[PDB]
Amino acid sequence: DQICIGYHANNSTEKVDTILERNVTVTHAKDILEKTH
Amino acid sequence: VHPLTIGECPKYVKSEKLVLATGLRNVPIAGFIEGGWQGMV
Amino acid sequence: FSNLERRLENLNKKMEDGFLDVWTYNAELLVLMENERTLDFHDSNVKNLYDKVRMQLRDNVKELGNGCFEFYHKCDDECMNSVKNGTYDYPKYEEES
Amino acid sequence: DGWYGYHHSNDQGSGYAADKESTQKAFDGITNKVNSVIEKMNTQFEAVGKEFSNLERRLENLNKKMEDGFLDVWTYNAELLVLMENERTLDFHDSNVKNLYDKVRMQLRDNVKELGNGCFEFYHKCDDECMNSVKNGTYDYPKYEEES
Ligand SMILES: *[C@@H]1O[C@H](CO)[C@@H](O)[C@H](O)[C@H]1NC(C)=O
Ligand SMILES: *[C@@H]1O[C@H](CO)[C@@H](O)[C@H](O)[C@H]1NC(C)=O
Repeated sequence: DQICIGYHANNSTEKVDTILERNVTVTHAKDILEKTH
Repeated sequence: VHPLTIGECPKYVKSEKLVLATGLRNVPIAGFIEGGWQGMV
Repeated sequence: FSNLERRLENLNKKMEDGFLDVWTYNAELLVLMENERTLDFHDSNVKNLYDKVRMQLRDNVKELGNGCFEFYHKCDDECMNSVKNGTYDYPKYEEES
Repeated sequence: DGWYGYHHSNDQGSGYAADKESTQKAFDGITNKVNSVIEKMNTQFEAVGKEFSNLERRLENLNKKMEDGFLDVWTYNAELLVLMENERTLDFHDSNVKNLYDKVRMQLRDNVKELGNGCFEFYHKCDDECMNSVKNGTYDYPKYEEES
């Protein structure tokens, strides 16, 4: 009867900035800056 | 961490965070125009 | 450096601060520019499925306007498997009216 | 009224109106974009100039080269950041007006003709209250139908 096309969502609160947007929540993210020792 | 580092080290930057998105905007019977299929894992 | 080498110490400091500003600025914009593109990339990919599918289903479905298609002809799990792959057989199905 | 919008003609009149939702989002995006370019630049107190003796020619040359080197790096980056950002700004705007076109096409569905010039023609009579609905995300598809 019906078929839909969509995408993944989850409970993540990881946020990123982009040139156009600020504090965008994403499903997955990678931190590339080392902060600890 | 500190600019005066001895060894084979990452570049030192003045930034606080550098985070790359790898995923989709997390926007949790309807397709993508709504966004949110938490049931599709 | 000695206390009589203040200009040399300052030259060293400036060279190091200069490279730090260059690498920090580049790190900040590379991340922001790449994140803008990652999110556009994902939106493009889900839209591409929508049209990839729309173009095989052609006239045998209704576009519902919310990112879904409704079949005029009954479509079962074997049909679903075909649509979900690049194998939908257009000629075997038809509009009811 | 704004950057992107609508024009209409019906029994009650005609005119232009902006799509405020679309324009404001695009506007905020461009504002954040300009601020990213400017706000990420590091401004510090500096004196720049140095003095050298006539027996320090290699040190003066080292200083000059270091300063010229950073100037070429910042000039090159400024030139490409502006060109790359402008390429994207213009694509951004074209994308946004096309997105209204499909946002609207997908609610109007089969009750309109696509005229091929960025407009839709209604089969069912559509008045100012209909216009308001179409211009927002509220068009009621079930209440309207094709004549033939
Ligand atoms: C989020 O979802 C994951 C996967 O189902 C689960 O393990 C986790 O406990 C949930 N809650 C939080 C706060 O992460
Ligand atoms: C983003 O989130 C941080 C942390 O809560 C906050 O300090 C900052 O002001 C927020 N920026 C915007 C544009 O919302």
